[PDB]
Amino acid sequence: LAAVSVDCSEYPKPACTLEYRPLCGSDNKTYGNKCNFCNAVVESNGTLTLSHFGKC
Repeated sequence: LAAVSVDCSEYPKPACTLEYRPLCGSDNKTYGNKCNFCNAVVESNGTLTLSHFGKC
């Protein structure tokens, strides 16, 4: 059933309303939203990507 990835080939967005609910990047950083996550991704050029949703 496990499927733990995301769909951020359109990020970065210019701004965001912090949701809260957290992830953990593959950069040794938790992310306070999808926004700071995927902004990390788009910067990464695909290499960060999601370790897992929720905090780390």
